[PDB]
Formats: sequence, structure tokens, C-alpha cells
Amino acid sequence: SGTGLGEVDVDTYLSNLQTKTTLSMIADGLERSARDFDAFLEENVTLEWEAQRKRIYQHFGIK
Amino acid sequence: SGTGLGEVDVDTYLSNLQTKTTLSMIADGLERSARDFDAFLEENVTLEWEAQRKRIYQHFGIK
Amino acid sequence: DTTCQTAAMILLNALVHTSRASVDCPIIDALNRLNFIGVLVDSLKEILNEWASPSQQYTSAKLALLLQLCQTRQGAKYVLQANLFRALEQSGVFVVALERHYALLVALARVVGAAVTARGAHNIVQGRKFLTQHRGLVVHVLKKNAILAQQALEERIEELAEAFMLLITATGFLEYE
Amino acid sequence: VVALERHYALLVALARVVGAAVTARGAHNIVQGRKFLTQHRGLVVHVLKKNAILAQQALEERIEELAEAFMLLITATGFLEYE
Repeated sequence: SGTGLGEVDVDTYLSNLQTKTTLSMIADGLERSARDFDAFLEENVTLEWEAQRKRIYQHFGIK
Repeated sequence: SGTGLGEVDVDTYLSNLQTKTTLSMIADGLERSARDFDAFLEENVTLEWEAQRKRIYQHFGIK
Repeated sequence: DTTCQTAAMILLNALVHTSRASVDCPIIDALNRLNFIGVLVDSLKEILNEWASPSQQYTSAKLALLLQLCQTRQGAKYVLQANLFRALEQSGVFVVALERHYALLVALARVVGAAVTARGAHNIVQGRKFLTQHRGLVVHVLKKNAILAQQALEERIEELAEAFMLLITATGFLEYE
Repeated sequence: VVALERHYALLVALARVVGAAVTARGAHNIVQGRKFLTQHRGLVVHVLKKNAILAQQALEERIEELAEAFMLLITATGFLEYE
């Protein structure tokens, strides 16, 4: 068989390839930014007062 | 019939009466406070700018 | 006592309410001389711990009273001097269970909203800090509004959303951008 | 459920920018942080109390980040001392 079976055309094939590459780039950038932010927060919070920062509020505010 | 059918005793009857009166008083006070606040807001907002106050935000903030 | 303090708190609401109908009032003035407004604003701290239940209904009358004093022009003077902005910050407060949660936020928002728009440009400086320091939270409420328990919950959102909106237009946060 | 998740994503982004800014310089920016929490009080209280299938976990995750975002500003700004 052949000549077309749930297939696409080259003009649309290249467009789909470019769209997929762009989406993958955006997703990778977002994931890297999120990971960098998480690492920064972990480095800044691991110094001290890990649970006290929330305990003070749980004691002040309504539990 | 008689001598008791899903009934209560006088010692509990008076307590239930007092509890009902207290609950009704609290509910009436809350409702009157809410009505007074609503009337005050209606009197203060009916002056002018009834829809503009929200339109400015809908235009500034994300709809 | 649990019932005496509740009835006494609600009683003061009727006194100040009926007195205004009779721009000043001698009842509100007496409360300031007796150091009642001072200790009252101090109790606002740790309100989360206090908040059908007897403690819940008691707090309702408490915040309800403060809301009335912020409606008269003279109340802004005595109320503002109590430094209520710093009292509500230490507490960290900022289907039926959720409805009660918004009921508390509305009560606090109304007291602050009416207070800023009471005196004039002397309190707008504080209102901007409250919205800027707690930005984002109000944005979620203003966008949410834009069976019995459901309607009751949504009703509080409408009141809560409209509460902050009054403070914005009254404080002039749009000019700050 | 997906629409709400995107809403919190915006609030988190803004909260992080403001949270990190106040705790960056020092006591010169704490005066502004207190006004932001006092002027927008109540809204943050709802988030800090909420945290205390795929789309559900994603939505709750943003609440945890959003709730912890303001908490960092509080301890860094010193709003507890103001009471």
C-alpha cells in the first residue's frame, strides 16, 4: 500500500517540525527556569529556620 | 395514649427554650447588622460611579 | 463568661447605631476615654485562633462593631490612631467551612475599606501599602466572581470582591500604577 | 480545573518578584512590603489556609508555592513585629 494513509504533505510536514521544535524549546526553557528557581529557593532556605517560618504563622494565624 | 411519646422533661424543656431564644436573638442581631451594612453601602454607592468603579479595574486588570 | 461578653458586645452596636440617627456622637467618644477602643484593637491580634460555635459568633459581633465606627467621620480619627494596620498583620490571617473563611476576610476588608475612605487623604498612604504588600490575593477574588451552600459561598465572593474594589477607587491605587 | 491553575501561576510569578526584591537590599524595602500585605490583607490568608487527578495535583502544587511565597516575605519583612 501507500500513496497516503493518515499522512501529511511536505509543506505541512516542515511546518509541523518547526512548530514541534519551537514548543520543545519553550518547554525546555520553562523547565530550566523552574529548576533554577527551585534550586535558588532551596539554597536560600536551607540556611536555617526551615520549619519555624511556618510555625510562627500557624501559631499567629488561625490554624 | 401519653406518659411520653418522643417528649422531653421540664428541666430540659426550659433549657431548650432558653437556647432557642438565644439563637433567635443572635440570628436577628446578625441579620439586622447585615441589613444595616447593606443599606449603608447602597446609600454610599448610589451617589455616582456605579459601574465605572468596576469597569476601570476590568480594563486595567486581566478580564 | 461566654454569653455575657457576647451580649455586651452586640449591645454596644445598638447604642452607637441609634445614636447616629439622633457629624459626631457622644457614645463613640466615651469609648475612647475608657480605653475600650485601644484594648479592642489589641485583641484583633491572633484572631485566627479564636475564629454555631460560641467563639465564632463572638468574633462576629466584635468585627461588626469596628465596622460601624469606621462609618462616621469622627471614628477615623480615634480608630486610625490605634494603629490597626500593624495589628492585623501579626495575626497572619491574610462547602460550609469555606463559606465561614470568606466571612472573616469580608469583615476585616470592610473595616479597612471604610476606614480609609472616612477621613480622606491622610489614610490613603496606608491603604496602598496593604494592597501592595498583599498583592495577588485580591486579584484571585476579583477574577473568581468575574446548591444552597454554593449560592451562599458565591455571595461572600461578590461581597469580598466588591469590598476591595471600593478601597481601590477610594484610595486611588490606579494613579500609582 | 486547568483555567484556575494558570491563574495562580500568574500570582506566583508576581509574588516571587516582590518577595525576592524586599529581601534583597535590606531594611530599605521592608517599608513597602508591609504596605502590600496590609493593603491586600485577607487574600493571602485564604491561600495560607487552603494548603494547611493530574490537573488537581498541578493546581495544589501552585497553591503550595503561592502560600510559601508570601510566607518568605513575611519573615523577611518582619510583619510579625508590627502585629
